[PDB]
Amino acid sequence: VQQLSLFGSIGDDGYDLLISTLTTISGNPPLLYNSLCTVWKPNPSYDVENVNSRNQLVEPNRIKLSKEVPFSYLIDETMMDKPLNFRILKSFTNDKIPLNYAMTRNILHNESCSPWSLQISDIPAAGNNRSVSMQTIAETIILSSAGKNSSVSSLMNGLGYVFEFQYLTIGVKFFMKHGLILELQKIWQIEEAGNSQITSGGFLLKAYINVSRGTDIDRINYTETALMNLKKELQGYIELSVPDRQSMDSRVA
Amino acid sequence: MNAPDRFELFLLGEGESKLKIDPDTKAPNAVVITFEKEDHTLGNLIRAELLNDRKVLFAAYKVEHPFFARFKLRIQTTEGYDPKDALKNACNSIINKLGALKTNFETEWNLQTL
Amino acid sequence: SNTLFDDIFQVSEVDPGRYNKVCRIEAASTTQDQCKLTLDINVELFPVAAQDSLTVTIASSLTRSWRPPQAGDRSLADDYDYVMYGTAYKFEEVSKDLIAVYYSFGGLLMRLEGNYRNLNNLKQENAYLLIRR
Amino acid sequence: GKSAVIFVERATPATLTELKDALSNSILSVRDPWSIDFRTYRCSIKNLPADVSKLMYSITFHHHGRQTVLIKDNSAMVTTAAAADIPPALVFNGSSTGVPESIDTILSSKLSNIWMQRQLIKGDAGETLILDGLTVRLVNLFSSTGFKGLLIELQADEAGEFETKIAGIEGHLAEIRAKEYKTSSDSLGPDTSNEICDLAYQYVRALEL
Amino acid sequence: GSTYKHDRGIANIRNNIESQNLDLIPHGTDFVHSVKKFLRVRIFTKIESEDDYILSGESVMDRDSESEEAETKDIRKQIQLLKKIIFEKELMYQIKKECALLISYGVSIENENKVIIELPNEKFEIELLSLDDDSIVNHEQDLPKINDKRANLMLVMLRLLLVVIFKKTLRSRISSPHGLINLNVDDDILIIRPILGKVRFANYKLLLKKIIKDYVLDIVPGSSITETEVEREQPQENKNIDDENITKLNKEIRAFDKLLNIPRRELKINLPLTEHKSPNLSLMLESPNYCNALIHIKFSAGTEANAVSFDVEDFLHFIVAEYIQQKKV
Amino acid sequence: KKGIAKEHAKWGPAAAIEFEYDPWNKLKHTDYWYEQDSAKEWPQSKNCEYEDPPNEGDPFDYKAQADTFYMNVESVGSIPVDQVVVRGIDTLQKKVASILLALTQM
Amino acid sequence: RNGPNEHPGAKYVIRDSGDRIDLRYSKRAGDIQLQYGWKVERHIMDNDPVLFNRQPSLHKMSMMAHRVKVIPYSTFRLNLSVTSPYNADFDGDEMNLHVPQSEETRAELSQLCAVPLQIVSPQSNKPCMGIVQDTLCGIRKLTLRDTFIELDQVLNMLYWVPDWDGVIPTPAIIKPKPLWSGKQILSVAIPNGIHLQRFDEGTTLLSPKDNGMLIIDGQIIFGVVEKKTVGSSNGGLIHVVTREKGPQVCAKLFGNIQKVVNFWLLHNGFSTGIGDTIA
Ligand SMILES: [Mg+2]
Repeated sequence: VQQLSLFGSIGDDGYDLLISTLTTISGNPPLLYNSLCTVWKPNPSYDVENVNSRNQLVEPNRIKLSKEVPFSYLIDETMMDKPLNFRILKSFTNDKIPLNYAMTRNILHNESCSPWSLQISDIPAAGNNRSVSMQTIAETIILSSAGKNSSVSSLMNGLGYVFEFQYLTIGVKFFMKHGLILELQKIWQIEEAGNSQITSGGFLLKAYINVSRGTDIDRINYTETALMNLKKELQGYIELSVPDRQSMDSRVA
Repeated sequence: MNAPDRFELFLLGEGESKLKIDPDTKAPNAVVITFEKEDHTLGNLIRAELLNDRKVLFAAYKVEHPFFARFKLRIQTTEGYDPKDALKNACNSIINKLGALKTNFETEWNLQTL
Repeated sequence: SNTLFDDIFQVSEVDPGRYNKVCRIEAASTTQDQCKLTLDINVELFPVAAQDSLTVTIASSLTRSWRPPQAGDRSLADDYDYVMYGTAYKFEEVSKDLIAVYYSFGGLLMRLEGNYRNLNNLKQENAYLLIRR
Repeated sequence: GKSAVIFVERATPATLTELKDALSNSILSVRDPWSIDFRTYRCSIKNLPADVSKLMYSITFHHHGRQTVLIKDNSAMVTTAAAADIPPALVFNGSSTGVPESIDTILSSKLSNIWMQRQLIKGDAGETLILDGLTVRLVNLFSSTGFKGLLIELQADEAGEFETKIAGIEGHLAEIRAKEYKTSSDSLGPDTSNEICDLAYQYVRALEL
Repeated sequence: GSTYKHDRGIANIRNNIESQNLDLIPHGTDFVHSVKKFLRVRIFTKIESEDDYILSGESVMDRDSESEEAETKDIRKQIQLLKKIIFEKELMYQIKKECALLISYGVSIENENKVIIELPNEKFEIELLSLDDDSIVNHEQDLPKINDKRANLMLVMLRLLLVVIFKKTLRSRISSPHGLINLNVDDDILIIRPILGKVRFANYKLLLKKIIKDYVLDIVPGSSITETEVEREQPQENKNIDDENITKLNKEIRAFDKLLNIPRRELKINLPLTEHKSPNLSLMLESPNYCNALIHIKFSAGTEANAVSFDVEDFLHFIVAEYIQQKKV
Repeated sequence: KKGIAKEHAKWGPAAAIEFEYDPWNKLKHTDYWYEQDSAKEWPQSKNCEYEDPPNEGDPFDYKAQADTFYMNVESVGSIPVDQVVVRGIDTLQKKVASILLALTQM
Repeated sequence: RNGPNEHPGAKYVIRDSGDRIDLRYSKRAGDIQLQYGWKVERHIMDNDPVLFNRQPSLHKMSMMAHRVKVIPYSTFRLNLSVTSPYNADFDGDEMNLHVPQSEETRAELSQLCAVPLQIVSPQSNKPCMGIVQDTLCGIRKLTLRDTFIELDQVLNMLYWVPDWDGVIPTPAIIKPKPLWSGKQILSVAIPNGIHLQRFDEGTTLLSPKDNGMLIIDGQIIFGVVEKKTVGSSNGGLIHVVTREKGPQVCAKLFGNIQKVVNFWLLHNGFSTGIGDTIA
């Protein structure tokens, strides 16, 4: 899959406004969502060349397991209660939900496992000046597991990977025109020695479109336009820009 | 150096069927079977047997170039008769003829004391 | 669809000048004095010696591709011993009411000299040559 | 749901039909064709000694969904390449792009450094024979090296006496002169919360020699 | 939210009389409208005790008043006019229901008018010409009638039923990428409006009545036999805690479900049984779009088991006759 | 390793294979090059004894076809002489079967 | 993706930026994503126009444009009838190949100096390529009155012609035994509309010695085909064909005449011995 995207940010200050605005531009409400991502690297004990049985220069990369956490495993207070995601995010700022996230990695709270989104991405498309961030993603869905060691952690080890780092993200997304999505988000590093919000101070803004093609230059070029239109329409309110490629490279590093 | 591997003569290529049956445009009820990793050994044998079939109107084979082990066989039959069936029968007749040939040689050999 | 010429000739000479399997035959009609014939024949297939009486027929039929057997059940338009198929290539006006027609049966040449068959012979690819006795 | 897999090692293209008819009486209906891709990944890891294992098997079924089971050292992982088969919630909150591909595609193209595809057996235009309390599938297995053998898949609703159903079919095999064949219902040990995975899995037992 | 498609909106400007004129970008301006068509309805029954084929109607009437206020200089009165505008947009929805008729064999005459009507007791229910719906000009007297009371129930249903459509449209939209645009493929989505109400009334009911006379063909044994929402209970549950993918999504799904009873309205089906070394049988009436299937079952439970199940009304009569023989008698 | 002569002539189990038919040129399959007499000039085959001489006072048999082949199969050692013939018959049979089977899969 | 080692592959990628990507070493030789306007320096492939030349080069015909045909083995293979213009033989001769780099340059080759265009030359206002050696030798042999072909071989000889109508010509002899003549089955290579007449010493309309030539509607009536007919002759079958049908049609005829003739002679055989010097 091809993910064309634009990024930016707002302090928690700007959120309230941005929201009211984004709802009008898109005509849909923001919808509350979250997801945990667990990153894995090749087992540093094993060691392998960078070539195939089909002499191909192939680089080691990280794997990313992603999925939803039902909010019941995430939220601090019922008193706050409510359905509203933005006023709720202030509640979440600076610091962690229950987490300790290890628990879920190996079941608990005699067990099989969930579905995951197993992904691996390449550095965004080399480009002298790109109007948009264009990134390739290889994905498969894991449906459930079976066998002796059926915990997701066992599975990853069986395949020769090792857990590297992880993070939770909670936000609202806007469903929009021609597959355009806008996520207003917050990210939290999850370690065993406690959790900290990566996005502390505000929200990561991501406007994107996943395209099935890649090899339909036309739909690719259409997609560029879509993103451009957005950045443009909001220009003078918020700049959507292309992130540094180097900063989106999940390789060995 | 520019020499192809010797097994290329008999060992089928990656995704390459023994037979490729294409229909002849220029003539009604006519077809063209391309035989990969095959030579005269089989071509001339089949062609000659199809000639024995009365319901077969046209039959010929050609090895378009010697660097490649493949041959095109063109079969034309009377209306109603299928050329694939014609080829099927000639193939069968050949086997049955060879079967008797073996049986007859075996019997005759066993009679010899040398 | 029908016959174009019929007569019985008598061979005067047979010639295989260097040719091992073919012969130029010289004949004249037993009926009409005006009528003569020159013809190349596959003598390895149907042998011919001089003074042989031979029925020589033309006919425009009995187009598209050629079929080999089934001729067992099919009507073999040959009540004759040797048959050829060729093309008419020249119409020589050899004086008076006299005409001469040239036929090539794939290289095997033929020259028929006479008069009457004005209302018969034509410049056609279609022309069979039938011979009996 | 119970299951068993039978592989006729010594066979030809025709062996299928022989058994097809030896059962021509014991039929109810015949449903639409099925398919199966069976891959062998040799691991690329030398750092791990001969003391622990290697090799992973990858079984793609065309059982309505483009689903693939991976098996290494008696542990089985279930994936899908079909966009429709994605858990809805994964798609909504952005975990999934909704663009899966085959786990094998990923293996051979992205992790090809760790895993090399050693063998690729396919079973095309399989036949689905339906009895009472026993669905029987049949297909001819082809490698990139020619015919490999004949394959029988036995799936049954009836947890009741599957033992007899298996024995009966092995009988029909003696009749058609089917000698030197290999059979598996697993080895008493694995546990099923999703039985299909295990059944699909056994294939490996039948195709390891 | 959700898409009729053609000519849908509103446009608004102020006159020198300090009143607001409501433009429509077509539906041509007339301060709080010019001429308005409400949707309207009307149900006829032709009985005569089966006498002279005399038909009368009765129509559930929606008239807030003919007198109009929407005062100049008052957008509050204009807010009321905006609500009127909403009703006018709603009638456009009944035009979609008109189209959704086109999929049925019950009245659409000349391509110039379509009349809603159904066979039994010959009756007719509601109307609005392929030209339009409810256009205002009549004398006003009050008398009611039994048909009239029922008819007001129709309108709200038919109206309601396409709020459903107006809703399951938005389900898909909110839920998945592409959007919903272009309306009712297979006239599966379309058909719901006015299609399933017609079906519902007519079919399951008349057929159930007819099945009951056939069950009077099994009226012979002392017997007993009972009907439930049991088929209805087994599928299509109402207002369930389960939800769907999401919290936001779950809510709307739930909203669909309870209203969904009405839209789903196939016949429930029924059964009958005996004890004393005990036998048992059972039948389900299925409407598939006003066409009626009756699929039955039957087991005679005893020391050694015997059973049969079968899934046309001619054969059903016959099956009942065969059942009398294999029953007690 | 197991192999065939197509890959390398080392896997050739047969030495020269002698092959002749029609020792009297009855079929007219060759036009004998000569100086005075083709009969005197060209040596008579061994197999002439196993066929009837044509007898000059007879017309050319065009209908005549080629059947009856005088052959000699020489083995190198790998396989016994008989099995060069048998396995040869069998290989060609298997080779034809593959075509029948190919059509079957198609 | 195929790369520098596989046969239909490529060596370099030239970006707009000007810098050359070496597919042999670039770490990005796999994940190389092309952009309109870039240049892919790809291998020479079947049907590319190329300049072929045999030195000295005292002729415009010593440098002609040919269609590529990638083949195995280390030699440049050429059609035998194109031997004469180059003045080549296969006693150890080497030849030069030049590859155009522009769409313009390619057009120049294909449109001005391609082999079929060069058939009739202005040097002597006649064909500079004709039928040679095996095909010339076999062509006489095939076209004698004596020469008759049985059905079996006729079918192979016919199928061998790549543009054959699918029409089995009526045998010159229909019973006893259907038989075709050389003249007949060679005429299948001769295209329709082709008219030729030649009288050699003693030619009559009855051509007793099978003298001269008579081809009517691209069908031989009489005479034996040889150097005067099918060679690089002024009155030639080739001269008429190029002029009447086109250079592309005539070029096809060369291949056709040879595919039939060579096939026939492969099965007829031809030798030469001391006995041939003996008187
Ligand atoms: Mg030289």
